[PDB]
Amino acid sequence: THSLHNAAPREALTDTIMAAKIRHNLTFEALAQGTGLSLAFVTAALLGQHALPEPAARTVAAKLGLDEEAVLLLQTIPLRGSIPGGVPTDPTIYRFYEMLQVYGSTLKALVHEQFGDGIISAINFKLDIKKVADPDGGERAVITLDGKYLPTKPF
Amino acid sequence: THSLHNAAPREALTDTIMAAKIRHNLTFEALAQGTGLSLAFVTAALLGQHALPEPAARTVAAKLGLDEEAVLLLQTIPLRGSIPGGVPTDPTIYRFYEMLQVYGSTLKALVHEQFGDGIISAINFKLDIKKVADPDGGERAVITLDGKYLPTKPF
Amino acid sequence: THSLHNAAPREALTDTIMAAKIRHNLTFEALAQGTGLSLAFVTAALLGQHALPEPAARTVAAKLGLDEEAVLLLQTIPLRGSIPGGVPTDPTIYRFYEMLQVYGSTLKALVHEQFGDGIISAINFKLDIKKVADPDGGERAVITLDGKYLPTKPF
Amino acid sequence: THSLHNAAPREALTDTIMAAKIRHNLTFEALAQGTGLSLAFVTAALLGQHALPEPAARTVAAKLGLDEEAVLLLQTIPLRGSIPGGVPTDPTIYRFYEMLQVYGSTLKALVHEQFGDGIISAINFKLDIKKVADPDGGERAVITLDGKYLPTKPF
Amino acid sequence: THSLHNAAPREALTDTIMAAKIRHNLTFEALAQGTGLSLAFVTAALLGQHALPEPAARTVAAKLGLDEEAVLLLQTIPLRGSIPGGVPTDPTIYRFYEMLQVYGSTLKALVHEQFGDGIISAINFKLDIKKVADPDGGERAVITLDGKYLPTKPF
Amino acid sequence: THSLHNAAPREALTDTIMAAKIRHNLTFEALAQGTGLSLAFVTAALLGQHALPEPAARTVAAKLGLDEEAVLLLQTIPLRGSIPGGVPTDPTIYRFYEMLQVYGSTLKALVHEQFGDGIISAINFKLDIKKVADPDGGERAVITLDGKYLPTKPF
Amino acid sequence: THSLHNAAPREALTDTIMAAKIRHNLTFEALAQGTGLSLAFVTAALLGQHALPEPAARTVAAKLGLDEEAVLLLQTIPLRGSIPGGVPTDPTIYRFYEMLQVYGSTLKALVHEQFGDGIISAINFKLDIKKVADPDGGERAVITLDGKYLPTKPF
Amino acid sequence: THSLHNAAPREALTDTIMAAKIRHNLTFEALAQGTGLSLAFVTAALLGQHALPEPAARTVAAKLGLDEEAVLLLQTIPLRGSIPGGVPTDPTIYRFYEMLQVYGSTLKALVHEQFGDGIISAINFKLDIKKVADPDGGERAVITLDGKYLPTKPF
Amino acid sequence: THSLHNAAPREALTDTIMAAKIRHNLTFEALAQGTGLSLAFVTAALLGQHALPEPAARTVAAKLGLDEEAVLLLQTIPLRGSIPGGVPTDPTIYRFYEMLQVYGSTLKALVHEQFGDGIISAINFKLDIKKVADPDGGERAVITLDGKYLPTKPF
Amino acid sequence: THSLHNAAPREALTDTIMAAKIRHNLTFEALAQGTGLSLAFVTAALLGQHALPEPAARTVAAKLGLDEEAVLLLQTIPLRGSIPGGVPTDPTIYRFYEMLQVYGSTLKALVHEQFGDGIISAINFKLDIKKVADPDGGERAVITLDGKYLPTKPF
Ligand SMILES: [Cl-]
Ligand SMILES: [Cl-]
Ligand SMILES: [Cl-]
Ligand SMILES: [Cl-]
Ligand SMILES: [Cl-]
Ligand SMILES: [Cl-]
Ligand SMILES: [Cl-]
Ligand SMILES: [Cl-]
Ligand SMILES: [Cl-]
Ligand SMILES: [Cl-]
Repeated sequence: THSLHNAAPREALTDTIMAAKIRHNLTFEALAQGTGLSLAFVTAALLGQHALPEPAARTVAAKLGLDEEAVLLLQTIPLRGSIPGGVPTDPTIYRFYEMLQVYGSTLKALVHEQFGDGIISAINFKLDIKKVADPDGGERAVITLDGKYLPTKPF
Repeated sequence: THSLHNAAPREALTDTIMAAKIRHNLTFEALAQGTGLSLAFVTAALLGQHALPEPAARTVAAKLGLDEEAVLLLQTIPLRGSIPGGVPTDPTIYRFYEMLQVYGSTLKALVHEQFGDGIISAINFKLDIKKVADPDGGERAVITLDGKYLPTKPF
Repeated sequence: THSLHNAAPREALTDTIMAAKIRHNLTFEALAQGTGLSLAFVTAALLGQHALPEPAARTVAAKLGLDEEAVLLLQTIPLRGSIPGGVPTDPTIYRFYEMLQVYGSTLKALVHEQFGDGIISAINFKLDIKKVADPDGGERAVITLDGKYLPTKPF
Repeated sequence: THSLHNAAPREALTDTIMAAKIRHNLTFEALAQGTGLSLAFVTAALLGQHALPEPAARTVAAKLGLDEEAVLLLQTIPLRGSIPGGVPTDPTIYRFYEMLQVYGSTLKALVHEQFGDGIISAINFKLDIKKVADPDGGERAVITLDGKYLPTKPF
Repeated sequence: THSLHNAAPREALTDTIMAAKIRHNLTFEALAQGTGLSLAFVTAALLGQHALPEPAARTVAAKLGLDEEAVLLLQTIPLRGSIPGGVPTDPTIYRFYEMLQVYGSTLKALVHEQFGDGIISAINFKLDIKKVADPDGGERAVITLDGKYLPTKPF
Repeated sequence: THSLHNAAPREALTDTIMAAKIRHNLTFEALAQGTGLSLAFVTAALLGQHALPEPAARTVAAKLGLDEEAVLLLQTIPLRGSIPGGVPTDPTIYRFYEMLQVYGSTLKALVHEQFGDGIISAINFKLDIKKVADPDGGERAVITLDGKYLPTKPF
Repeated sequence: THSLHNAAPREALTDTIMAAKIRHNLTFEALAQGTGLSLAFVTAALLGQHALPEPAARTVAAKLGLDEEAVLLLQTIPLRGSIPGGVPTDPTIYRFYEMLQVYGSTLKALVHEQFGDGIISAINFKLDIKKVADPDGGERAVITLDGKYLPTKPF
Repeated sequence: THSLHNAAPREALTDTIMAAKIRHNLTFEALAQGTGLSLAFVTAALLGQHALPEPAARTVAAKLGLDEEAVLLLQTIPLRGSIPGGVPTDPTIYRFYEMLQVYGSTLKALVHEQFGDGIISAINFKLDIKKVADPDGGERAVITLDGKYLPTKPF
Repeated sequence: THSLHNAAPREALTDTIMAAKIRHNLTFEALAQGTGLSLAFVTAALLGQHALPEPAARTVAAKLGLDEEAVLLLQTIPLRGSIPGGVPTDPTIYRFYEMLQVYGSTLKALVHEQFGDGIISAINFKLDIKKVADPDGGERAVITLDGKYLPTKPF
Repeated sequence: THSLHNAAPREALTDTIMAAKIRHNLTFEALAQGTGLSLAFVTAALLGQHALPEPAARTVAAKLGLDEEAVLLLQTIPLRGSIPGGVPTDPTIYRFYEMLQVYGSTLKALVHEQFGDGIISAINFKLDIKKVADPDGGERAVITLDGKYLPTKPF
């Protein structure tokens, strides 16, 4: 399928997609329903980080009232990267960067202990966010990272 | 409780802990047994990212045959940061950084939609790594991030 | 609530809000009057770092004569970050950066001493600037940082 | 008075001071008693960010059992800078950096409105940390920045 | 007085001021003449680094034929910073950066010796450049930095 | 003359010179006295930024009691650079960096207006710091930069 | 198997391995012989980028005459990353960086055209360098990258 | 032949080439047919990294229906560099960067042993991507780097 | 003469000059004839790095058919810097950067040995590139750097 | 021939060779005499940037009275890079960095005009420095860069 070499074309669509989302007062849950795909995937595709299959591109473009160029651009493989500069300053995103700072060594250590030499894939990967109640009062986020284990074996 | 201003004292302890861990053929699962704490927490403390309560610090130092200077240093608040330079190069750790790069915009968007203005905490936070079988043959990692939702409320 | 993925929409609004503020010869204290919120909060929201509740958004848009697009953008959750590049060059802002450079270690030491292992929140946080007279002649600024203590508790 | 051109001599002194503090189980509040100086100043001086007058240098060296070369090194004007790289990774220190990221524009705007063109000094400056109770249960930190206003006037 | 939150408005004004300056074949000496202010101040203000009082702002705007948004923009407190990126590449500007690279240690050492612990202010500051003859034939620049000494006193 | 290829040899010499300076309780004015050279030059040479002529090198080395290596190292051409990282964090040095940030564009403009296309030299350069009294009470520093104008002429 | 959290221990082993290799006048061809593994793998392991299985670890340590702390370190999973700073300066290594700079966009474009959305793995990956004769007189290197195609499929 | 000083003119041409490529649903293999050049070269030229000879430039411009300015721009030598910032974030491109990070030291060591002191050229260089089947199911990419060995010989 | 504070005005002129150069099939050798200046100087001036004498500015703009706003801009002293970011990615430019990396220490050593303490000027400087035949077949570039020696003499 | 993976071994050798050169009061001209190689090559090799053939290594080790470890280390292929950080701060080296900043674009333009698409090699490269008198008094350096033209030819 067709791929994009830079991020500028998908950044403009995301600014157009978000404009329609705010003006029509739509949610990402509403946009992803009837597409057959997960919430995290469809939202990422709208933010220019994934390619939508052709039916989902038409389903989302109908809800937002998007052009036919918008349906074509939503199906293209993007140049991924959502944090300009690599390190964010926005507090909501930074907390996930901070988690990586404290538990980065720990994740590597436990992956090599429980799985072995290799990586936990970010491509053969599924992401899910779930809202749960805190037994001590309040709400909690339970973000799940599901990656296939790729071993590094000697050659 | 006592805090450390630099990371050098805990880096020396971590290099001593790792040397003992290899010579005694110990696992992080074996070091965490009988401490009452989760694997991710105890491992992070050994890697210089957390302070262990005095009972847990004494259990791991006994298994590793460490001095009493090791149990006291294990109980001090460290200067956190496990990734030198913020951005990793090691493939095992980098994959988690890549997850942040693609789904950073997606995580913020869905947190503000499902929770509202605020953050998902990295302090009121739990980490878990679980090994599961992949239906297509092979293994998968199910990393769970459980953080408290802290709202941004007007003042 | 609706969230913004980039800063460009709120940076344009800030230029429009500030242009109206100068043209109406208004102060941030006058714009903050009758909103129920603190001066530091409303000013930050006008500069694109916070979301205003709708009654406060309508009071400021009425004083400045802004359209209904402006009240909607003022209520959206922004992508926070007011210093482009993280490190300021403007002397007024840098002095606050310099305070962090000298007393950064000192703040951590005393936070861990008086409170314990954890953080002083920047989300459960209040800011106040007060003008007081200097006894050697002149005036002084008394900026107050009021943050909730979040402990790091083992898991 | 004598100044140091690099930070290495004072970093070694701080590492010995912290070692003595941990082994004898002393407090920064205990170390600052009988010096006549504030907690924030003496703590910064022990962390290599300020020069102590000789009575304070001798009082702290007696409590920690330091040699005469430590009393002399505590009195020299240091090369200030406590956060290596300018941007911290430790969560406790970062929260103060995050405050600067959100309210940096706000602090400058309100300084120019309440005071005028100029700066709030970091040299004619006092710092204070106070522990207070949160009405929702728990504790809060009340950090105070007290700086002299220096105006920028035409010449 | 009114302050600006970003540098973009003053960068555009500087581009118009410089364009008008070339077309009218005027000097910074001619533009600053009859304003009562020093050459370094008015030139810095025209380059977006200072606020002009309205009598000075109108005399310079009349000479260049600037619009009425420019006279108001010339009177606002800007977001200071004239070297994009902090370190210049242009040889004329770099030479002053290089002077700092070699004599930075010397300036700190001699200020603490001749004045004491503290700084030489950059806000309570006057700048002047004077052309003088070189005894071996040719010209020399005599740049004068006149800053108030602010001491660092214990608190 | 003999040159040094790295900065490590002169960085070690500077630390010994500064330690010796404190133990003899000498000032940079006392060390430069009877050398025939200016205070700023001799101070810079001791701080590893300049080469001393042998008569001056012996006069200063006798006062500090330096080895015979220091006498040769003081006469060798060093690898210049006194601010590690290019941008200082120490407040005393930064104020001079801030002067460069505000008046960098202004200095280039006035150099090209009063002198023409070219630079103000940092090699054919003289530096002097003088203490003067402030009519508003207090003291002031009058730092003078005297550089020869090198024109850029077509080739 | 045991993994390392930092690179410092393997860099010391690598310099000792290289010291022994030069001192004993050994080749990388000889060190990889009798291990059953490819030249590219064993050489990478000696440079701290891979873990050797114990039979290979003893054959290489016997040829260099290394202790038992070396065979244990040679079998540990390292913290990978051979170019300090990410970008090399040595011309031999840089030429490979330049290949990435020119053909980076082309590799992404052709991978998405010939394979589809996804990546070419660097973990399920083999490297080979082969010397072949250049028909224009001279020699050529034929470096082969053999990576598994991992698709990004919707979830 | 004509050279370009910046990448913007070729970046716009690449944006037009890609837009036309999507609308006619053409492949890079289809664009390269009948030009006599390799797939990797022609794709690189369209992505702004190479100059096309006039016959190839016209065959590709006819297929996309481009004007004569596009055929002239396709023949100019560009300012090479396809990864903005040197280090990519897109997963597909980063995998090749990671290959460089792990085997960079290995490539240099083995190049000096098998070839000698010198480089493997990135200019006298050919690139090829080949799709082959993975015996354990799936597909694999076989990217081949063919560079001339240039020795560094004394002068 | 008139100076520019930013590079943006001259970057647009360079883009127009290059477009006219390509459209008229002109060379830098043809543009530099009849100005009396060297090829390297005029070419640099067209690329925004030098100010052209007023007669030369008219001839080059006449040859390219540019308006007079361009020759007026061609006579302005620019903000120099032709490599955005300091380090190039284009291979042709990088090779000259690589020369600096290998022989930078060597140039300083030999300059201080043959000339003495000081610099080789980049302002009192001439550049020439000459095409010569390689005795072993092929062509060679002989770039000549002619800089005045400026001594560092004590003051 | 043996290659080095890091620069530390050659940095130590360079410090001993330079010490011996001063202690024997020798010049780089004297050390290069009787080696058959050019001044720039032998000087670069002593500064850790080139490998000397063993006859040249033995004449230089004999003149400086070095052990056998020096003769072996001078013949090893180093990890090249003489400017730590890529960008120098020492004025003598920076002037050559500044030359590249101004004339970088000009060199690429004239190389593509006089030679064509390709590079001027830094491996098939000669460096020479010659001292000439300035006609109006003073001395000049005439640095000559002699690089082979390597064309980029389509494949
Ligand atoms: Cl992956
Ligand atoms: Cl948090
Ligand atoms: Cl927080
Ligand atoms: Cl201040
Ligand atoms: Cl100041
Ligand atoms: Cl100079
Ligand atoms: Cl992979
Ligand atoms: Cl090459
Ligand atoms: Cl110069
Ligand atoms: Cl080359």
